[PDB]
Amino acid sequence: QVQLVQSGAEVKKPGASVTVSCKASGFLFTGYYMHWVRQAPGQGLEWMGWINPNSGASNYTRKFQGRVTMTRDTSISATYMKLSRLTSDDTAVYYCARDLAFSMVRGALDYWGQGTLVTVSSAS
Amino acid sequence: ITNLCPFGEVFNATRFASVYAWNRKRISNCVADYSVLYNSASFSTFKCYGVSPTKLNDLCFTNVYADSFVIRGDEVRQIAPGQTGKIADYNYKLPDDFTGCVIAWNSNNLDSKVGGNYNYLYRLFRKSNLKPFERDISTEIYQAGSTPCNGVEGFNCYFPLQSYGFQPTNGVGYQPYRVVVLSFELLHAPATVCGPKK
Amino acid sequence: QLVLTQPPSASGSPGQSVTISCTGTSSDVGGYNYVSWYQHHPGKAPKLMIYEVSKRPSGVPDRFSGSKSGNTASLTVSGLQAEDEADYYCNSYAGNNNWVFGTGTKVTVLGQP
Ligand SMILES: *[C@@H]1O[C@H](CO[C@@H]2O[C@@H](C)[C@@H](O)[C@@H](O)[C@@H]2O)[C@@H](O[C@@H]2O[C@H](CO)[C@@H](O[C@@H]3O[C@H](CO[C@H]4O[C@H](CO)[C@@H](O)[C@H](O)[C@@H]4O)[C@@H](O)[C@H](O[C@H]4O[C@H](CO)[C@@H](O)[C@H](O)[C@@H]4O)[C@@H]3O)[C@H](O)[C@H]2NC(C)=O)[C@H](O)[C@H]1NC(C)=O
Ligand SMILES: *[C@@H]1O[C@H](CO)[C@@H](O[C@@H]2O[C@H](CO)[C@@H](O)[C@H](O)[C@H]2NC(C)=O)[C@H](O)[C@H]1NC(C)=O
Repeated sequence: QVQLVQSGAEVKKPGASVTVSCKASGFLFTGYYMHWVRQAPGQGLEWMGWINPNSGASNYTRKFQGRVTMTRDTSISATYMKLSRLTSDDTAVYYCARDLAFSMVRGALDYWGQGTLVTVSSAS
Repeated sequence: ITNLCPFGEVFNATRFASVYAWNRKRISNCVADYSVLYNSASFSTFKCYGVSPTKLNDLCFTNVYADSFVIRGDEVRQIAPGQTGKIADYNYKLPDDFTGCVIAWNSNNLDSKVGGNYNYLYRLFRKSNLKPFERDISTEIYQAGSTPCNGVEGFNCYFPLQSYGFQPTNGVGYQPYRVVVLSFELLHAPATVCGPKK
Repeated sequence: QLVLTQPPSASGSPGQSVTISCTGTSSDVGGYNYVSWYQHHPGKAPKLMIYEVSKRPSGVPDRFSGSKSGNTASLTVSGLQAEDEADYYCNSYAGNNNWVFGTGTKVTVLGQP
C-alpha cells in the first residue's frame, strides 16, 4: 500500500524559512502530481500549490507567489516545500497529497500525508 | 578483411538508453560472427523476421543497424512488425517490411533499484503515431483540449515523457528488459559486413 | 481572491438524508466538471469522499452521492449515521492551474443519546 510520511512539527521565529518534506513509498513516485494544502487553526482547508514530481514543474496561487518554492528529489523519492518570510498568520498544519490521475493533474487528492504542524511565534 | 564487428560495445554496454531516445549504431566494414549470439542460452527472445536465425552467418549484408532499448517485459511483443501499442507507435516503430532480428533479455539485476529506478523513460502522449524508424526526443508540452498550452504544463497540458520506475520485486511482466534490434539491408550494392566464410 | 460559498452548518437525525451545497462562479463550477468533495475528521487527514462530479473512489459506501447543476454542486448523504460528524469541503478547479477549497460545512447528527 502507498504511504506518505511528512517531517516533524517545527517552530520558527517570524521572518524565517520552513522546509517541509514528504517522502512517498509504495507506488510509482513519478507519475502522480503532488498537491500542497494548508489548514490554519479553525480556518478550514486552503489549497496552496501544485508540484509535478516527474518534470519538476510547479504552480501556485497568486496569494503565495514569490514566497513558496517546491522541489523534487527522485533519487530518494521525496518532495520538498520551502515557505519563506513567515508571519504570525502562517502557523498551520501542512498536508502533502497525491493526485488521483496518472501523469495528469485533476485535483482529486485521494491519498494524504499525516500533516506537519508549523508554528511561528516570538516565544521560545 | 579481418576486422571484428563491435557487437560488444552494444551487447555489453553498462547503460543502453531510454526507449524514447534509443541510440542507433552503424555496423559496416567488419566481420560479424553470430555464433556468440544465437548460442548464448541467455536471450529470452531471439525473433528473426525475413531471415532464418540459424543461417544468418553465411549470407553477406550491405550494412547493419543496431538499436538499443530498455523496456518493460510485457511490452517486448510490441517490438514486432505490424504490432501496435504504447511504445510501438509513440516510441519505436518497425516497418512492416522489416528484414532484421529482435533480441531481448531480462536485466532486472542491473537496471533496477530497491528504492526505484526512475532513469528509464518512454513517451506517453503524442499528437500522431511515429513513422517507421523515427526518433522523437522533443519534450514539448502536449496540448490537449482546445485552449492553447503556451509552454507551461498544468491542466490540459501534459508532460509527454513518463518513467518506468523499475523495482526488483515486480512480476516478469513489469521487469526491465534490454532489447537490441538488428536491421539488415539486402540491397544490390556490394556487401561489406558479414561473418567468416573462408 | 476567489472563494466558494457553503452553508455554515447542516444537520439531520440519524437515518434520514442531508444535503450540502457548494456555490461558485461560472468559471469555477459551471466551467469545468471537476468538483470533488472531501470529508475531514478531527485528528485525521481529510479523506476523499467523491471526485470528478459524481464518481466514488473505492472504499466509500453508496450513501454519498454528488451531482452538479448550473453553477452549484451538491453532495447528499443518505442513511445518516453517528459516524458522519465531520467537516465536508468542496474542491474545484478555478482556472489558471489553480484549485480552490470551499468554506466547508460541519455536519451534525442532531439526535445523540
Ligand atoms: C502558472 O500558470 C499560470 C497560468 O497559465 C495559464 O493556464 C495554462 C493552463 C495555459 O493555458 C497558459 O497558457 C495560461 O497562461 C502562468 O501564467 C501565465 O504565464 C504565461 C507565460 O509564463 C503568460 O503568457 C504571457 O502573457 C503575456 C501577457 O500577459 C497578459 O496576461 C497577464 C495575466 O492576465 C496580464 O497581467 C498582462 O498584463 C497581460 O495582459 C504575453 O505578452 C506573453 O507573450 C509575449 O512573450 C512571449 C515570450 O517572450 C512571446 O513568445 C510572445 O510572442 C509575446 O511577445 C506570454 O504569452 C500568461 O499571460 C500567464 N497568465 C496568467 C494568468 O498568469 C504561470 O506562468 C505559471 N507559473 C509557473 C509555471 O511557474
Ligand atoms: C558480451 O558478454 C558476454 C558475457 O557477458 C560474452 O559471452 C561469453 O561469456 C562467457 C562467460 O559468461 C565468457 O567466458 C566468454 O569469453 C564470452 N564470449 C564468448 C564468445 O563466449 C560475450 O563474448 C560478450 N560480447 C558479445 C559481443 O556478446
